[PDB]
Amino acid sequence: RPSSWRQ
Amino acid sequence: RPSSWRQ
Amino acid sequence: AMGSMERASLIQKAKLAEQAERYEDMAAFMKGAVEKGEELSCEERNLLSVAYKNVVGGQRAAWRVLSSIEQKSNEKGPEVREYREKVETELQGVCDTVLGLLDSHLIKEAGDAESRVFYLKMKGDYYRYLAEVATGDDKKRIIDSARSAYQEAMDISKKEMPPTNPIRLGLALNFSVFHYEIANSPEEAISLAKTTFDEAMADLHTLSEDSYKDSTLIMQLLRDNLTLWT
Amino acid sequence: AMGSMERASLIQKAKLAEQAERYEDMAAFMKGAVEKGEELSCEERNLLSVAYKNVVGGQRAAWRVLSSIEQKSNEKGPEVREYREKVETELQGVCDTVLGLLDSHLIKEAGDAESRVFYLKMKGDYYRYLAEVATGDDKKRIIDSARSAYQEAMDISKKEMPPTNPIRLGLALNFSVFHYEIANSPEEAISLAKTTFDEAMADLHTLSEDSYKDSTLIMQLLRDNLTLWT
Ligand SMILES: *Cc1ccc(-n2ccnc2-c2ccccc2)c(C(F)(F)F)c1
Ligand SMILES: *Cc1ccc(-n2ccnc2-c2ccccc2)c(C(F)(F)F)c1
Ligand SMILES: [Ca+2]
Ligand SMILES: [Ca+2]
Ligand SMILES: [Ca+2]
Ligand SMILES: [Ca+2]
Ligand SMILES: [Cl-]
Ligand SMILES: [Cl-]
Repeated sequence: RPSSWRQ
Repeated sequence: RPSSWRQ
Repeated sequence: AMGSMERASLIQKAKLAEQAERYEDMAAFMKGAVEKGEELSCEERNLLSVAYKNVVGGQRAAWRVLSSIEQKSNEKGPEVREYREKVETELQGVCDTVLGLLDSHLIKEAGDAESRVFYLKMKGDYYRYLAEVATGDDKKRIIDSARSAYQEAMDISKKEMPPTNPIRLGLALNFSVFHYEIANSPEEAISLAKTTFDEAMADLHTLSEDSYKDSTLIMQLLRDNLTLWT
Repeated sequence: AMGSMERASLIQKAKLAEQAERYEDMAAFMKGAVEKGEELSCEERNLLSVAYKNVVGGQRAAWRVLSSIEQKSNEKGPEVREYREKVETELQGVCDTVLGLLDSHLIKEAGDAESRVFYLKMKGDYYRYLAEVATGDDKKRIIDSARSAYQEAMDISKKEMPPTNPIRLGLALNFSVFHYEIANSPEEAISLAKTTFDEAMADLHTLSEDSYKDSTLIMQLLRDNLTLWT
């Protein structure tokens, strides 16, 4: 799973 | 804080 | 249920709930604040997004665990499917709640590029989460709803924001994930991530130290995906 | 709300909820299983305890965050106190639910030492969590209810179990924490932890490799507290 926006 | 029982 | 609480108190309690890692409470407070009918400030939009992203993030993680167990069982009784369906219905309910706030009436009142792009990115994200669990006859329409929201946000962001703007970068990051994971378009995902990264790199020279930190943090996520995908 | 679900299905779903880290669901499933009226097996008691310990553990952590913010503010408006009170009332409700399951009717049906000690330890723990937030005129009675439950469990455990038995060790660990944090009796806490550790050490020679691992894990927690306290 790739990264979507996160803090 | 001390440790109570934990897994 | 928050109708009797002052807007300012709801915002204050949302911030306390964040500190306490009580994200369901945080989301309920922010829903109450939205329902006061006033536009949200930049800080308030961030609180709304953090609250619901954490709630739905936990639901998505649980759904993935249960879906994996269910798929291994199909390679017993109805319990795994029943419980996956319970979590799925809850997740869909949260997404519908967020989409309902955006449609009534955050998006239509959002005229500035920063607010409109923010809300359209949210709309794309929550349709994307619905698409992750969709299997019926409206799945193509759910995917197209996500695509349409992301595309409108992209069009505004390219016209109105510099390539380093954090919301423009996060939008492109998430639309790229949509292409890769939802739309079965890995080449589009890779192209978008690459072009976004390169155009941001070329604009970093205009930024202060603090803005540079904000932008490069999100650029690193684009790079992480490019490394995973290529 | 679980009255229409089979006992076995509730247990199965509790295990799935654990894997999915959905501890509120897990606790609701286990409450439903208890309310079927049958005694719980060793594995089922462990599921009940894990579910509620995780639910109340999150509430306690949130309460501590909010209580710290509230105390700094008292060194603004009513919001911090109001929200701390909301979390506190929720926490008290969960503790009351657990204590209600123990009183109706898990403890009275528990005749074997393993089950009775387990439930009395739980009773002490949930009164201890109530004591952590108590400030009114029943606080001394809440503390004494915790003490009485722990003491009865200790008396049974010393008569009926070897000093290395994991439930006996965990009970002593938690009663020691009660002495230190609740009863303002640090010397009693230290004495209990030391005597428990030493008596377990002297009994390790009787154990298999797997039982040795179980017992020494809890002995390490006793040692960690002794290191913190001395
Ligand atoms: C979806 C998204 C993208 C970027 C950001 N973000 C990161 C750092 N700053 C910002 C930001 C600030 C102000 C307005 C919009 C975005 C977010 C975040 F705001 F949630 F952090 C979200
Ligand atoms: C409160 C407590 C103390 C010990 C244990 N524990 C740890 C390892 N095994 C056990 C155990 C097994 C069977 C019956 C009782 C205790 C627990 C735990 F069961 F929750 F793990 C709880
Ligand atoms: Ca008002
Ligand atoms: Ca407006
Ligand atoms: Ca039955
Ligand atoms: Ca019995
Ligand atoms: Cl279910
Ligand atoms: Cl409140």
